[PDB]
Amino acid sequence: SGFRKMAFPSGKVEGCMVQVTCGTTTLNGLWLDDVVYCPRHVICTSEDMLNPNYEDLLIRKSNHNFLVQAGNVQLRVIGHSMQNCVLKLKVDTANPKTPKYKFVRIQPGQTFSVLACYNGSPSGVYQCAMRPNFTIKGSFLNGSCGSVGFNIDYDCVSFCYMHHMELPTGVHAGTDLEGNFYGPFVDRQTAQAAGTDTTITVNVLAWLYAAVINGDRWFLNRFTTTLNDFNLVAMKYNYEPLTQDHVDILGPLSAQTGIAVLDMCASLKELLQNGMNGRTILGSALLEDEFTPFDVVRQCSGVTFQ
Amino acid sequence: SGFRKMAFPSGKVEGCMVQVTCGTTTLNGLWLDDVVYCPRHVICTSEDMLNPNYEDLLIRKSNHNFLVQAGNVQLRVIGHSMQNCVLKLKVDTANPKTPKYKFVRIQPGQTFSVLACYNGSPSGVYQCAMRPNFTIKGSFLNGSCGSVGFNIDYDCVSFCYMHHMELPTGVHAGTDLEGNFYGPFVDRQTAQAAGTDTTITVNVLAWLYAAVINGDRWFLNRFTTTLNDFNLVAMKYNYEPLTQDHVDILGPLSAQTGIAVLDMCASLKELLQNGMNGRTILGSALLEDEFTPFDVVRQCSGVTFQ
Ligand SMILES: *[C@](O)(C(=O)NC1CC1)[C@H](CCC)NC(=O)[C@@H]1[C@H]2CCC[C@H]2CN1C(=O)[C@@H](NC(=O)[C@@H](NC(=O)c1cnccn1)C1CCCCC1)C(C)(C)C
Ligand SMILES: *[C@](O)(C(=O)NC1CC1)[C@H](CCC)NC(=O)[C@@H]1[C@H]2CCC[C@H]2CN1C(=O)[C@@H](NC(=O)[C@@H](NC(=O)c1cnccn1)C1CCCCC1)C(C)(C)C
Repeated sequence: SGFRKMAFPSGKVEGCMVQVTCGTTTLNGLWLDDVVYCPRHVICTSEDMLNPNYEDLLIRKSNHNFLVQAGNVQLRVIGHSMQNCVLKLKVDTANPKTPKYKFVRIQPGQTFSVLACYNGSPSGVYQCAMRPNFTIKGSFLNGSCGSVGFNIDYDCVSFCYMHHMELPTGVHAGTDLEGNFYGPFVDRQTAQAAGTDTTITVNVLAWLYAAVINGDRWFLNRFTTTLNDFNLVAMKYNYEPLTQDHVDILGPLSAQTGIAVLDMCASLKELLQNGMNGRTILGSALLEDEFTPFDVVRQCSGVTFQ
Repeated sequence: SGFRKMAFPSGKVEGCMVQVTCGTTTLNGLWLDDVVYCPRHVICTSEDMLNPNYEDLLIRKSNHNFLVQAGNVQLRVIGHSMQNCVLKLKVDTANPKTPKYKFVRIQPGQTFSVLACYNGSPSGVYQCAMRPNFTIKGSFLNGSCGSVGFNIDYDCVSFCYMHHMELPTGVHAGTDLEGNFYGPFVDRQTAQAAGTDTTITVNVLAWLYAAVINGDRWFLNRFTTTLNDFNLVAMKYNYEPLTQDHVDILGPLSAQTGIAVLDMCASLKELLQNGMNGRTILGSALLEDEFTPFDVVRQCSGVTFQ
């Protein structure tokens, strides 16, 4: 028993991190097969950042403007192309440590592990959620660009995030691995607002089920509610509205605990309107929204990976 | 910027996990050089657990009673000895993936990463603290015994914890890698109480410094206090007393922020006596005590590892 913010084991990813330098800018790249992926603003000087023309800037670069290092091994760049906001550097050595991988674009509310890196070396791993406004509340310093987020399905690594920038609010934005930003952001140094952030309701419910599985049950009540009536109270408190798809995805946790999804919603309704009144749930005095239903199943049933 | 519960990258440890079976009991082992380490109660049947005589039980076991698997490779046990509460199985193949490692015994309040495993395969990684009463608030299911906790210093892995058991309160107990339990516990199925748990004061202060570094500063005040006066208020709230050694260890964070340790104590004093009053610190409505001063420096300065 117990419940922790658990990351995926990071071994398969650690062997793919490289250091990429262009000019005076050093950041991290992702090295899979004979391609190194990295944020395209590696080619920019500080003065280009206000209004970059990346096509023109890339045309002025030659293959030997890029230094790519895998620890001690110096990779040689054979080609370079741009896909949306990511740069693809073709290299002369394929990565022997290339895992079975795919590139996926996640949806708001889903979670992933971040391997934070500096100079191509790993600093740490942590779990986060893609917020509804397409930012992430990460932990990143100067030099972390090109660090990646990922999930693991048995022996497959799904890459879903590459880090590009920090907003003045302290939150973080980046792209998928085809180079498309999550959210409305562009890689220029201009003021760009993120939407209103909302609380991920299906995840709060998942975490309440985790609490029941762990014996923390004081908040359960006799009442019941309809999906529409719940959503009316939720939207007042800046919670995402719950859909029938969400109810279905919570099915497995409902089955294991014997508590109907709409009964759990009736408990959440009371928590929102009355507060927690000095009690805690799973050691927290706030409602937690960064575990998916699948996270809870995985951690409460001990799924493993190759 | 940002602040997360960050674990160490787990790659170097993943390649050391094996599956150990004896009788109908399968759990995890740690495979370093030609030795596999595992909890000695692998040799017990359910009926032995009430009052085991481990010396006599081990004498009745032969080398071929132990099945050790590294994925597909079947290791052959050449010898077996007991060191306190850990079993050492000598094997015929040395581990090529053996990192540079040492065995250390940590002190209460220090933190480490846990690689939770089932059947020799990794499930997840998370950060925790050794509590003052020598338990840990982990996340472990049946089958997790033999999972290990560790820190990383550049290229060295320091192993500090092997998981053995769960207490009825939902918290966890285990040994160092020389087989000695943390805390007063013995590996028998009898009622055994853990001491009173207290809050790790030096870690709360470290986390308040992390909050200042991240711009969360509302709780700072003009007041000041002496170490003795602080400790009088702390002990009333079940906080560990703060020592001069703790003040020294906070030195680096004091230097970087320009806030004297005793001034931060004066802020903590007010938080304890007046509460937080609906505000949060680093997104928490509780005072967090599972980051050491070194954790904060590492995460706020981006230390990396080989
Ligand atoms: C990353 O490339 C890295 O690790 N580089 C290694 C050190 C050399 C680096 C991470 C720094 C924390 N990322 C960046 O440098 C990005 C690139 C991509 C987009 C433009 C530049 C700058 N940058 C940032 O992350 C900056 N953030 C901003 O500039 C915000 N700007 C404003 O909020 C703003 C801008 N102008 C006027 C008023 N306000 C972002 C920019 C993009 C849209 C959201 C807001 C810094 C300041 C470096 C964090
Ligand atoms: C671990 O060996 C494993 O993963 N084995 C693979 C599945 C086959 C296993 C982890 C189970 C969650 N650990 C144990 O089985 C240990 C061993 C070591 C000590 C004795 C047995 C049982 N055990 C436990 O973790 C149990 N916990 C207890 O028995 C507590 N007992 C009581 O609180 C108690 C006992 N008698 C009367 C009244 N109360 C512990 C025992 C040790 C001291 C602290 C309290 C279970 C029930 C399996 C969690």
